[PDB]
Amino acid sequence: SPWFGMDIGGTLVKLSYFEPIEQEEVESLKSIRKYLTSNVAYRDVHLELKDLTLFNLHFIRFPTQDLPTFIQMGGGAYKFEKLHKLDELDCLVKGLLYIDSVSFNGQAECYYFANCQKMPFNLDDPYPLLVVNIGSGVSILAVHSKDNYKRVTGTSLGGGTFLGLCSLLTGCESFEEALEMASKGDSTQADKLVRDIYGGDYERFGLPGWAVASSFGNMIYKEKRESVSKEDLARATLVTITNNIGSVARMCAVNEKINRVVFVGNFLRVNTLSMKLLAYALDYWSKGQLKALFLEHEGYFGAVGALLGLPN
Amino acid sequence: SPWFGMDIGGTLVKLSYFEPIEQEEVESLKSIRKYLTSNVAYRDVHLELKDLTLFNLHFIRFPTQDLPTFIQMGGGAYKFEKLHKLDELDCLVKGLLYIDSVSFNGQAECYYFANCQKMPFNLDDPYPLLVVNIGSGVSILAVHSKDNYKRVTGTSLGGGTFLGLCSLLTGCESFEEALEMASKGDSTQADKLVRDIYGGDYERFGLPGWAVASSFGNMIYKEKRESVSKEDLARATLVTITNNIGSVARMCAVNEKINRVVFVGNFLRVNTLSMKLLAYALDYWSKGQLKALFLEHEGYFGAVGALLGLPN
Repeated sequence: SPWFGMDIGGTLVKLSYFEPIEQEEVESLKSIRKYLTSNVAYRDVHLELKDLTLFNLHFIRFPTQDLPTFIQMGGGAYKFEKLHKLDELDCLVKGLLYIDSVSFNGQAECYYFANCQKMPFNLDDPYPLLVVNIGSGVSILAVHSKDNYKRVTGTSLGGGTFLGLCSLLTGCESFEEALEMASKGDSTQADKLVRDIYGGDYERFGLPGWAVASSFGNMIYKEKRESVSKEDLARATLVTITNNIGSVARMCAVNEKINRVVFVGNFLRVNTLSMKLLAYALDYWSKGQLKALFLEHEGYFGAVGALLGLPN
Repeated sequence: SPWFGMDIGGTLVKLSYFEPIEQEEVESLKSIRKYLTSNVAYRDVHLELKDLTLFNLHFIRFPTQDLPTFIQMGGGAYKFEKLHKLDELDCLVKGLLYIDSVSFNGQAECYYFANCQKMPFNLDDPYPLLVVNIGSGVSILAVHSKDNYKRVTGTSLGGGTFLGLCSLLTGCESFEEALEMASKGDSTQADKLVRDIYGGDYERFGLPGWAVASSFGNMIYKEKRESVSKEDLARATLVTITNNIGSVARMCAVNEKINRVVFVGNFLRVNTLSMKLLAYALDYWSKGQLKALFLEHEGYFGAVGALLGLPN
């Protein structure tokens, strides 16, 4: 009766719970969940939604290893049996539409960066819609209605491609390590810009000097290979990923004739930096004809999408 | 009067010469060019073209440093002044059309891989045409006629991106080192395949298990990080590049409604392996609706494109 749905990845579980407005039972349940969370201590409450009717919504994440403890209290779930599975993407969609239709407590679930500061975007009649899911790789979904959507393409250069490389480039233990490393790096030391070839704008084919002519182009020169810092390659690594994703997304929006491109995925959660670089990139490839949109509950959509398949 | 046009890059010069059918002067010129080439000794003659009227064509390459010696006998030319420049791409186009219109001594200048072995392709009415130029980066040209064409997009992941990385991944001194390294590597040790997530085909969104889910996806696991050989990453590096290029090219062919996609660039010269991986990739993204085409004089087109701007 306490309604909920879990997003089970290979390292983490994302979960949404509906707190109805018995009382003692939920409380004691809440008390020992407080135990475990304060164990972990050695923004999830920011995204709580109140006074919403559903025929509160709380949002939490915790290691998959912590999950079996709750019994006494996607890709990951098949190996945790050690329930009925549901397609992450189907749950991503159903979940996404719901929250965006219900708003964020009278504020907007969808937003973008104006240029840069963040600003909202009414997305209440969202069809059609281009959803770019960035996990280890990227899958692009063209959504036409609540009951129709399909994966029209993808790229193998996603999150697993960035951390995968930076770990090889930097010895970085974790993702946020690479992020904050990237956050301090400068890509131009690694990549070759347009002006690195022509001295300036390639005006003939409408190319500015500041565009990236070659990812890691300057790393063919041992001179500059010794001269590049860990953080730059961390930075250099992420730039390429984002720029390529923006390019594919833009080409997709053109072919599928969709003007709204929202980015999601477990990859977008820890830092807004990932988000901004996509925003700059989609801006460049669509030449401003496309804005990038993002969601505040990015990461729990699968979780809630699982919540609404509940059988009664 | 001995007509010729040079392609001057930052490391090499590509040059085409028209041997008309005086005789002593060309001979002695030829003799001391034989000197220098036999100095270097410490397929260019295969591409010679004979009995062609032009209102023989010989094809040669040599280090830019060797060039000034000939006086007594693109990007690179501006720094060699130490003539009138001409846009490499304009010369690429003019050069390409010419040779493909004139055939290859009664054999085909254009070919593709049948599936894999190589087989020819009549390309005598080539408009429209998608030319994918892979240098340090990739520029895609949509050609509509001999006098009309424009760069419709590009990607920053080209040759400079591959050697750039492998050098950082492998300590490889040169390109052919990385190539033959790649030639011995296996990418699956680095990248995460579809089946690495679902155990098999993702049949729901029509995804086979053997597709690459994440470039270097398996390199987030230190286990597999120690377990990957230099050659695989060399291999792993090239796969991603080719697959991304095929994807962009395919999306471009769709939007520009061109069915013929030919690949060129200094990057395609040393090995057919680069070529085959593009052929497999364009095959996958267009689902066989597109074949990849290649040229036998790939690399001298700029050179000859410069030959036909000669003023008289």
